[PDB]
Amino acid sequence: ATVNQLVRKPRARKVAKSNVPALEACPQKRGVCTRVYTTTPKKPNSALRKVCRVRLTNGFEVTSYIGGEGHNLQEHSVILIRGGRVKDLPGVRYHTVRGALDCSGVKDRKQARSKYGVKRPKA
Amino acid sequence: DLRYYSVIYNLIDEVKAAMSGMLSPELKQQIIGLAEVRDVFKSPKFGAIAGCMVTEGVVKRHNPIRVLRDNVVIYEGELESLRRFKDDVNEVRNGMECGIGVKNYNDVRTGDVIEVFEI
Amino acid sequence: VIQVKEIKFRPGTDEGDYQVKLRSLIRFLEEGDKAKITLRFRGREMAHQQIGMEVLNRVKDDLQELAVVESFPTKIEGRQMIMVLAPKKKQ
Amino acid sequence: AKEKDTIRTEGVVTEALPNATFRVKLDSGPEILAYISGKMRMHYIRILPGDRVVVEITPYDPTRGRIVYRK
RNA sequence: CGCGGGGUGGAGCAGCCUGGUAGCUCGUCGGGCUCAUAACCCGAAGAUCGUCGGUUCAAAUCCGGCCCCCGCAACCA
RNA sequence: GUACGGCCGCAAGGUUAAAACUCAAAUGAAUUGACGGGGGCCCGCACAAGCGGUGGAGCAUGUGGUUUAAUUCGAUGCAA
RNA sequence: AAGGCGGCCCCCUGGACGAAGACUGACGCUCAGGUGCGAAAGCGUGGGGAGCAAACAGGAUUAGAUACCCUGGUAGUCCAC
Repeated sequence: ATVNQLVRKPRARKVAKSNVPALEACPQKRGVCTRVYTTTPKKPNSALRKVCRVRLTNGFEVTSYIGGEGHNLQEHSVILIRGGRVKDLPGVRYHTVRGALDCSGVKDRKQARSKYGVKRPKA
Repeated sequence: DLRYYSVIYNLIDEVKAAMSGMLSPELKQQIIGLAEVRDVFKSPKFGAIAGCMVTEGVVKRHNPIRVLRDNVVIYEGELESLRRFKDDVNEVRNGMECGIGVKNYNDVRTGDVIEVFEI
Repeated sequence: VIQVKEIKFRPGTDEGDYQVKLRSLIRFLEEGDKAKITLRFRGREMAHQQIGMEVLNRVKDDLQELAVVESFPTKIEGRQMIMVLAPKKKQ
Repeated sequence: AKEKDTIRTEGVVTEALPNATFRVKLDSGPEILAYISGKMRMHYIRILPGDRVVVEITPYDPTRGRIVYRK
């Protein structure tokens, strides 16, 4: 409180701790698929959510979501990951970029295609 | 492993070599020793001790055995305890009095022969 | 004479909880009572294949020193199974 | 859309894990973590540690399955 | 032919040298307590006291046989 | 108030004091209920005071269970 | 000052408050670091030991009862450093 006190010990803003450290301030990172599996989510939800463990080009190894309905990914699949947690999946803090590198687009999508790596259908 | 090859022939041979090694086939083993048991004794731990006399080869501890009567195999297993007298030696040669017992073997009858074989 | 006292071994009574009251059950036997184990399954007329005869059997097998059991019963009556345990009988 | 690679194979409740969770051993081959289906939980239907049950398994993760048929 | 301790109710005991309807525990089946269950509480069922001869007023307990279980014992490579 | 480092202690331990990870909460006071074998005050055949019962018996009846080709469906703590 | 301090008597000693006036003349307030004090339990050595009582033993309760209740009871609770 005292002026004297601040003069001895200045106000010191807290440094923000990141939510996607594996990215190391990069917009995406590349990595190899270590395990490709499903996992169940947290109260109150229930499903078999597709996730993968991925060793990134910078050594970090993280779990990443594989959004969309259907995917053709396996071990040694080289994928691109981006920031973005999965809320009912604790530990999951990244998303896989559908339709980049070895990851295919979602099949048969018509709405929100660009978020699922899907070309515009000839029509 | 980093290996570079000038010719494709030296490569096509070694990849095959890598593959051949990968295989793990055991098509049959060589008996280490063959022994006949006589005059069964009773033990609290294993339930039975079958007195034996080795006719051929050397009997060993951890090597698997095949118990057969009248040419057909009554029971199979791996030795747990090889003990002669109070010595409990791990190895017994042929034509030397020997002793044997194993778990999960209920009935000891004379005239049958136990075949031990290394793998 | 020999009395009937009792112990129970419910499911979720493992080593922790269990052999503490295997100590209690020694005590019963070692008074010179016939210590009756009662299982009390979360279960039925065949509750288990697990609940009972891990416990019971290992209670025998650990206590086997001092006590033995009359029978390894494995006929449940109701949702609960008595294994009867006694002093180890002098022949 | 909803793909159709789901299955309905059966099995028997093995373990009585926490929060409507079970070891359910598939008559088929092994057992999976099996969680209680929403429906089923909404209609209660307690589930003892030793019942024949139906499971919904996503090939995506055979390791897991949902209990559909109550008993 | 070879020692120990026991035989009572479904299981395990007490009642023994202190010989007059065999009672005390766990189980069994009910009842009570609870919204309900576990637990607990009130209760009833449940016996040639191994089997016989002796011995006695009446012997569970009294003796000895037949017999059975356990005990260590005996098979302890 | 943990780890690492330092100082302290015979020891038990004390003192100074982080980060990763994880969640969208955690928290304070007050409000309306509900609940109490936390408390106070107060009511009802709630207890206490009484009279007669049920629990035993035989039969009537409903249910469970068991059985059956079928023993039709429903009602299930007080409130089946 | 806080921790905490209770039979009676003496000895040594700290602080607080009141009355009156004299003296000193801002000698004051606060205080990181430093120093000292600091219930109970606990520790070391030697004493002491009635009552109480961790631990521990026994009796009960209970489905269990390493508890609550009972019969005992060691450290400790007491003194010096």
